[PDB]
Parts: sequence; C-alpha cells; structure tokens
Amino acid sequence: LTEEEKQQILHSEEFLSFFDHSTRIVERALSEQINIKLSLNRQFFDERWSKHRVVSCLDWSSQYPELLVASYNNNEDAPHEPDGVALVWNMKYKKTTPEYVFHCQSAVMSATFAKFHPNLVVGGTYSGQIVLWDNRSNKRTPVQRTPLSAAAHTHPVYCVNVVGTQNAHNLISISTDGKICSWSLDMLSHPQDSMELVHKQSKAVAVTSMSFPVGDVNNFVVGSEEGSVYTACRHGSKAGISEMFEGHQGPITGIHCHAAVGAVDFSHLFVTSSFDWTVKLWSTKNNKPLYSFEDNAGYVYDVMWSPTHPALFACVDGMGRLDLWNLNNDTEVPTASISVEGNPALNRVRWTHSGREIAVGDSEGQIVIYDVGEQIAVPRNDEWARFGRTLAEINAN
Amino acid sequence: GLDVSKEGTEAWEAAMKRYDERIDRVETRITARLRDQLGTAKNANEMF
Amino acid sequence: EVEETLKRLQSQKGVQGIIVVNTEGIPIKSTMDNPTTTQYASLMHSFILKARSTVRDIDPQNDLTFLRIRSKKNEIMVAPDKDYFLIVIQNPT
Amino acid sequence: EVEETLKRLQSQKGVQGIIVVNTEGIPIKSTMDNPTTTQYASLMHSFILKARSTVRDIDPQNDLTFLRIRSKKNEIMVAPDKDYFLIVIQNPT
Repeated sequence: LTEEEKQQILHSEEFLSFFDHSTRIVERALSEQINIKLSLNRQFFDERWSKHRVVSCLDWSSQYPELLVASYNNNEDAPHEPDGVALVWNMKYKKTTPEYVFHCQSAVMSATFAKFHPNLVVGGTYSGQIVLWDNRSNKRTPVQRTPLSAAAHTHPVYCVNVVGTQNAHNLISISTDGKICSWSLDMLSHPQDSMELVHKQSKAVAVTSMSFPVGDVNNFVVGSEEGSVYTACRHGSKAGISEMFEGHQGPITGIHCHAAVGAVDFSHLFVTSSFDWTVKLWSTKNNKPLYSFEDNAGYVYDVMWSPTHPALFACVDGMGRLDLWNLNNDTEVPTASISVEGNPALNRVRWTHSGREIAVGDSEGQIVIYDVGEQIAVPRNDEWARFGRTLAEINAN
Repeated sequence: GLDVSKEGTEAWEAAMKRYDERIDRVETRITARLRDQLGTAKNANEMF
Repeated sequence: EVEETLKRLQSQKGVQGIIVVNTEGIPIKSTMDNPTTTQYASLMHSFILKARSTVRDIDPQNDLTFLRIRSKKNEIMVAPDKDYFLIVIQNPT
Repeated sequence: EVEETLKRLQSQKGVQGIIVVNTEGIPIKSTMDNPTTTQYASLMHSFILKARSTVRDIDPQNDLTFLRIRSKKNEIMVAPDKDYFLIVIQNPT
C-alpha cells in the first residue's frame, strides 16, 4: 500500500544487503527436497546479459572458484540496459539467472580482479576508460573514471597487468598502439611507467593479448600483430622492448607462460596460439617456435597450460574444438579433445587452479566448463627432459 | 688469453656473456628485494 | 533497491507468498494475501518473539538467520536475521 | 543398534544434543543426561508448541514434516512424533 516511510524503514541501507541475503538464501533454498576423462563438468549462460555478447576476454577465477567475472564486451543485444556487462556467477549452486549482474557505462573489455582484492574489480574499455568496483556491499556502479588524455589510451585494453605485492601495487594498461601505463592500484591519476614499448622496428607495437611471466618476472612476452613474441622487460637497461622472438603468425589470441610445477623443473617455456591456425611451442632459448603444433582447421584462438600436470595445454579454435595436449604422454594427438556447441570461433580458455577441469569461454556469450579426470601425482620431470631431448634429436637431419 | 680478438670474439664473447649472466643475475636480485624493502620504509626518517 | 529485491523474491519458482514482517508485525509489503496474512503475521510476530526469547535465552550465542519450516503441506523457508523474518510459504514438489 | 549406535547418534557429525522428548512436554529419555534433555527440549518444546498453536490456529493439523530451524550456532529441529515431539539441537555446519 502507501509505503514511502516504509521504503525508508524497510528498504534502508543495511536492509538491502539483508534482502540480498534473503533472496540469495531462499533462491539457494530452492534445492529443497520433499517435505512428506572427458566428462563436461558444467556450463553457464545469461539469457539477458550474456546474450550474443561478442567478447574476447573475461576475468576467470582460478583461485577462489564458483565466482568468476564474465566481463563481457557488451553487444547491442540489450540497448535498454547499462552498456557494460560483468557477471560473476555461482558454480557452487550452478545457476545462470541474472542475480550477480554487474555493469558499467562502456564496453567492458577484460575487467580483471584488482590486486589484493576479490570484490574490487579493475577494467579497461574500448576507449581505455579503466573503471573500478569495490563491491564490499552488493553494489555495481563503476566508482572510478580514468582520465583519457594524450598520455592515456583510447584503444581496447588487451590484458592489464598486476605487478608486485602490497608494497608495489602496479597496473600495466596497454592500448592497441602499445602504450604502457603503470597506474598505481590506489590512485587513478598518475601511471608510473607511462611509456611506449619502443622496439628495434615499429616502436608503435601493435600488441595483441600479451602474457605475464610466472614468478613476478618482468621478462614479458607480448603477443602482437603477426605472432611477434616481443620478449622484454618494463624497466632496467631495456625499459622498452628488447627483442621480438617470432615465427608465429597473426594477432596472438592466446599465449601463456609456464604453468604450476607438478614435479618438473621451472621449465622456462611458453606457447602461442593465433591466426596461423595453430599453437607453437616456445622457451627462453629459441628465437623460433620450439614446436609448432597441428595447424587445425580454423583460427586457433586461446591456449592455456594446466597447473596439475604442468606439461599440458588446452586450445580451442575457429570451429570451437578444445584440444588439450600433453606431448610427454600424447604427442601426435591431444590428451583430450571435445568440441563446443556447433563449430564457432571462440576466444578464451582457462584452466581451473584445482586442475582436472577447465572453464573455456566462447566469444559470443555462454561459457562451457569441461571435465577431464586423468592426471594424478606423477613425476613428469623425467618425461619432460626426455621429450625435450627427442625434439632436440628430431630437428637434426 | 693474451687478448687476441680472434678467440676474443669467437669464444671470449660467450665468456663475456657468461660474465653478463653472473652480473645480470646479481643486479636483478638486488633490484627485486631492494625495491620491496626500501619501498616499505616506516617513516620519512626511516626512509633516510 | 526494491527492483532486484521484489524481483528475486516473488520471481523465485513456486514462491506462493513471502511475509516481510517487521517489528510492527504487519506484512503490508510482501507477496502473501495481505487481508488474510496481516493478522497471521501479527500473531506470528508475537510467537516468533517468544521463539526469539527461547532460542536466544537458553543458548544466547545462537541467532536465527534461516527458518526452513518443512511442514506437511508447505515449504515456509523463512529468511530471517535480527531485523526481519521473511515468512515465505512456497510450493513443495 | 543400541550402544555403538547411541554413541554414533549422540556425538554425530553436527548433533549436539539429541534430546528426545518423552511424553510431549517432559523430556526424560535420551542418549544423554536428564538436565540437558528436560530443560532444553521442554522449554523449546513448550514455546515451539505455542508457535505451532499459532500456525495451528491458522490451519490445525498441518503439522511439521521436520522443522529444521537452522539457528546460527546450532540448529533446532522439531519433528512431531506420536507420544512426543522431536526437539533436537544439531549444528547446521
């Protein structure tokens, strides 16, 4: 009835969070009973916020799963909604209903988690407008707005980086021109390393989904315009880009450094996946692709290494076919392989930190989660060095 | 080796690269821990 | 934000009727049949006050955050805290 | 199903006190002592019978299947039996 005073009493500040608790626990209480190894783990898709969202990157949840930001590049499928889509989900309850909706006022492009924060989420857009969210409560308004001058960016933030610890809270935001800006993770006013990735040739490096070394190493490998593995450091004597180990083609849509060591050495290796219709193996002493994988039918977009078994990656393609390979076990064939719904051109792949399950992202919305229960605790260092030796003996003639 | 440039370039260049790796590694280590420690000063006087 | 609140409250499947009973004891803002549940929630406000005294006086370190009333005929999966008692009668299946 | 099962059910994973009421109001028989049985289950039984009297005033024999009151530190479950009612304190997690 007439309830404005009760809108202030009942629908107050702290009571809205309690109402979120009521809705969440009863909607979770919906799992009420009566009151008288390819397995395809899960799949999630919002029919209102994930619908036809042509995206290239999201914010997965390796550590602390069952809540992962689906920072979608908001398509024009829902123009009568806030332009920007970021959706954490509930894999623990296995729901796809628009409960944990998150939005901005621009094309949310790869809004990763902030440093030292599960609620605070950082993220660049098409015009380099890095926004932020401190969801200590159950809020959704982007509380931060990055200045967009000449030193800033106006191009899509490919893969923003979080470098350091509680002392050094650095953020590396990059545009398509390759302008790196190390914004501090406290103030959005001055980017510390606000320089240009100067390289031997074409200083305006057309970066494309770079990758971040494991172990807080600054010797990054930038994926670029035609493969172009730009190996360098952000500071030191080689603050710009030192060199470009390439042999891969097209704009890199997937590149990843060393995985989590099972029983192997550090294995200073990485891999690349792009428009060359394949993935190519790499290391720190190659300058050429260490092992170019099978050039499958279509653009091989993403690739990711698994933490349980460090010597195994996963890669989807232009015709939606995830192929996870452990050449120390399954060399000529992948370890497991399964397609997605139909044969579309996906864009993301991300291993679950627990391993033996993976969350793969499609480039148009829905996210599939496959299950592969094969690996156990095994010393794969032996097979690692042996297969490296086999490649070292195969390349000769 | 009586600083002859033949072996100088040819193999002593790799020996100089070895020297760079002893030195480069040392410098990197100094930079990593020096940053994390000096950036965590107690106060301005502690920073001094 | 009554939008997401009422949305996720009544939009939930099989939810017959919720009762957001305040200290007043009247469910004027809920999805139950108000002329029938008004006096029901007032009487239940007094008896749930009895229950609060019971559960919180015999064992003072035990609050009341979720009351899954599993009855022989209805799923009254009440959602409380120290502020309300969302007495929600919901369709069993 | 008596001695080892009695130890298995009293100190069960979650069950603090399975204080079964004896004759619907005076809890005597249990898997443990009489104070924790009588005092706790009797007051919670009486006050839960008052709340059930209110719900009973709404609809009389619509009894509870298993009233799982998931109270914060330790749940209170009320399952009406024939000679008695069930007033058991068992943790939620």
